[PDB]
Amino acid sequence: PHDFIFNDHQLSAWARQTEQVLALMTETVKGVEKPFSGILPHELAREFSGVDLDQGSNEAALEELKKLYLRDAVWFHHPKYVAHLNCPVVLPSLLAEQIMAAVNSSVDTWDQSAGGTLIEQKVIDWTLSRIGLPAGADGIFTSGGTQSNLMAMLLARDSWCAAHHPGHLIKHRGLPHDAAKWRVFTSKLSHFSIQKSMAILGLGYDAVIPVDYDERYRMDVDCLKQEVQRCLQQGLIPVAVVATSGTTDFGSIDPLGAISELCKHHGMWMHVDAAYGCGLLVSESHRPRLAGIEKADSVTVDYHKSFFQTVSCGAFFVRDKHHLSHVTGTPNLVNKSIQTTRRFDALKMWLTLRVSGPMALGNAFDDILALTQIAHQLLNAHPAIEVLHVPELTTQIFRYVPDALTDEINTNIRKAVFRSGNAVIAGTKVNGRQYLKFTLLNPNTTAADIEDVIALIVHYGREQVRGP
Amino acid sequence: HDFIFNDHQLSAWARQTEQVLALMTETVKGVEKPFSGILPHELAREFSGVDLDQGSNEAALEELKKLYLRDAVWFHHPKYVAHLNCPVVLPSLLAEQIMAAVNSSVDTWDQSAGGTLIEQKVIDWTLSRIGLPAGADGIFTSGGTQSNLMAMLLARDSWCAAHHPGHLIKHRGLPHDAAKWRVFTSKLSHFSIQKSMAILGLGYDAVIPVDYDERYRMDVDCLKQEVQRCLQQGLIPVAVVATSGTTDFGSIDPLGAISELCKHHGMWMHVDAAYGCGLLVSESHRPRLAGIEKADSVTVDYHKSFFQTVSCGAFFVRDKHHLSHVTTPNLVNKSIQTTRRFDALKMWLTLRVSGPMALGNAFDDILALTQIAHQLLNAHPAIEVLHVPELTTQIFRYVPLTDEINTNIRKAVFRSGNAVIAGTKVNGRQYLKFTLLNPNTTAADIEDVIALIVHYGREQVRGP
Ligand SMILES: *Cc1c(COP(=O)(O)O)cnc(C)c1O
Repeated sequence: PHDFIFNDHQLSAWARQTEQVLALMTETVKGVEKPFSGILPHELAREFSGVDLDQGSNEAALEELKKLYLRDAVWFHHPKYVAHLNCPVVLPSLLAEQIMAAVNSSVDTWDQSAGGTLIEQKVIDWTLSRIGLPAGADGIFTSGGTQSNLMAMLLARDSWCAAHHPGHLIKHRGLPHDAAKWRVFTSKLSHFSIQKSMAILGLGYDAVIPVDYDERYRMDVDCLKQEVQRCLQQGLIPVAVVATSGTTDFGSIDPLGAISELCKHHGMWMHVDAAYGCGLLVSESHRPRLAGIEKADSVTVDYHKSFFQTVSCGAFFVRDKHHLSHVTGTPNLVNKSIQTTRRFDALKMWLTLRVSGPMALGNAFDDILALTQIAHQLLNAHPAIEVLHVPELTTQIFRYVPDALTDEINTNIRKAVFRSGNAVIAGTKVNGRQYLKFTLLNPNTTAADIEDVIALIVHYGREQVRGP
Repeated sequence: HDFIFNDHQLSAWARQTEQVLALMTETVKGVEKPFSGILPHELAREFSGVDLDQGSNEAALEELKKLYLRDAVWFHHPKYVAHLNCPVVLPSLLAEQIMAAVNSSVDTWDQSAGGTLIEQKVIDWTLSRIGLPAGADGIFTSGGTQSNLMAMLLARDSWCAAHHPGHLIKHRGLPHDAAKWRVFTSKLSHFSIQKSMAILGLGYDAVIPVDYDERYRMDVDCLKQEVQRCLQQGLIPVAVVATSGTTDFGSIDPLGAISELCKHHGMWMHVDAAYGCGLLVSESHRPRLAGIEKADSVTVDYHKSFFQTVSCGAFFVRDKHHLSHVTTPNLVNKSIQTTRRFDALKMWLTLRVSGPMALGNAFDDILALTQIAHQLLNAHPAIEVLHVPELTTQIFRYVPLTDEINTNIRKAVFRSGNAVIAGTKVNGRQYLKFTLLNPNTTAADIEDVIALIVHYGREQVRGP
């Protein structure tokens, strides 16, 4: 009778298994004293080596899971996880995943989702209301930021080809003769998905012209102007600009308004990469810091970085829904997607808004913005810490200065902090120099928590200088 | 900040988890048919009564009853017999509950730790089942579509690196001769192939459809003749996509003989096994996938034939160095995604908890049940059947304009909600479709769905 299948017969076996994991996760989460254990990949691989997947009930697998996974997990909920763009998650997100695991709707078509199809559209339309895109706009949920950025360069590429080579559609015929000339402009601090996407699209990293940044690490529009004009004097064709409203390392917001004027003047597609920055769409006071986003031709948004939603939760938005035609009364969302089978990720944003306010999200995001201002204060205050910027969002790039030696010393500080497990820090190269990075996404993290991690950073730094 | 999942909110997590278990038990118990029949414009009339700017679980879940659960398509229900939406196994739900709490992103060791290694464990195992050689590797993806984009990306980029020494498309974009490159697939191949080639900048034109057999397997003598015709136009054969389980017919292209042709031309062989991967765990049916081991890449969907929740898919290559085009155990060096969830836990827990043998037992039953559904379809004088089931699907139509009658049967059935059936188009004619992914569908269910099909059809002709 195939006892393993979710159905009416198995509802009691489902709820008891769910009861066991709550007991196991409750004990696990209560005994988390620190964000990581320090274990090294080779140390952990030792315990994987004699496991043989061609071979115990839930209780036995979960006992083994305890050791292989939970023991050394990176705990993003812990206040001292201040590394990459991994947010703590909110309860209505887990509420949604639990339901989603039972129904397993596929939201590519109405006939595999029903109300899931309409719910996604609601979340999308609500998002578009916050961005301020005009009437005929639309969007779609994707795997995340990377696939949204692919869809953005795909549409820029294909829409340009349709307006400049009369009914020569890339979809059918591939790339026209003059594609090798097309150029996309992005900040040197843009996410690498842009370049990866142009590889995939058959134009290569060479189609991307990196544009210098400001002294506040924002893309310099004077330098963009210069790049577009140098490009026009080589016979090359400017096609698009990627503006990043929250760079991954600096949290810096490119000047949206200025970029959008340059774009229109040269007929270019404006894509706003908001994967991190989209958190400001829910801030009572900070929302104005994204002004100029309403002008974009497309927008990428990650709810799984800045809206405390589990992975995957992210979406891609267009100003004009007709451009989505390059990717394709029954509502079938597959017509706007580059995936086929797709999970009901929108339930997460749907149940979050329904249960928790939208203002509950903004309150959190605001608290993390104010906390980062405090960390910038504490970092700058320190004579041994060199800070590069005042936080435009939730991230702070800094280093310990007691060149190729200062690089060694900071890369060893991060490795030590990691091995100690007592906090998780991230790293970045800025102009070929190793910096350390703090990204703040937990609004329960306090002043005292940041103080602790700073002391750890300077302990291990002084340890590199002084040796113990 | 009360709503953040952490140590202080664990009791609230547990209380809400119990709420959903109560709500879902009630709901699934009262599911008496696979769908309600509601139209989109109908359910929409309720949805606009919701303002997303305007506050607890209990109220949210009460609302969710009418807007989502009420009219959901229930794939567990034995009279769901439409597309490839499998019931789901309990260890898959086990994995999801944990995944939600921990939320690792398995693109990097520093955002998942053991998540990274567990994934590499499930990839190695699937690899052993496929039988690719030593330096093979793979990666979880969002699904078959992305997996097939990966296939065609690698066939494209590897071809160029090998023929245009030190011209990597990664950097320079498409080389001079690329508008000549051609990929060959069956006419019953999945549309993700053409879509990938559009993305890749080569276009639907770069795909050459190949005629199929009397059993809807691609015909290697027609493949030969397409390659040879392509050569004679001076275009460049680069890849073949074999489908070890076509979406519509469940037919398996002849892997053995396609591989011999590819190797003779130095083409890339992709096996799209999104559906036909289920055979990897079957005691006795595995040999029908023989030849897969000769592939340069493979697509597998755990969310189609392994009873895993969406998303659960993977991409496999014979030679790992080809994953260099897409570029501490960091799995992102082999992906075209960045942030990516721990879908591999579903497969890990399923294998740990249930037998790999308990997956094959279920798939074997569904394959048996499809042979009976074909007998019952063939027996009916009003039903025309096209094929003996190579897998789990059966394409057929009601033959008492005939295209119009069958298209209206599928719709009438969906509107009754007593069953859910699919449909498809072969040689410009409209056919209906059964696909059987539920071990608990009985003969009597299949007999019930045919009578519904015949009743609505007779209503088209007669009018009553
Ligand atoms: C469904 C399917 C695909 C696409 O996979 P998704 O998981 O839906 O993206 C590819 N190939 C075949 C044979 C399929 O049946």
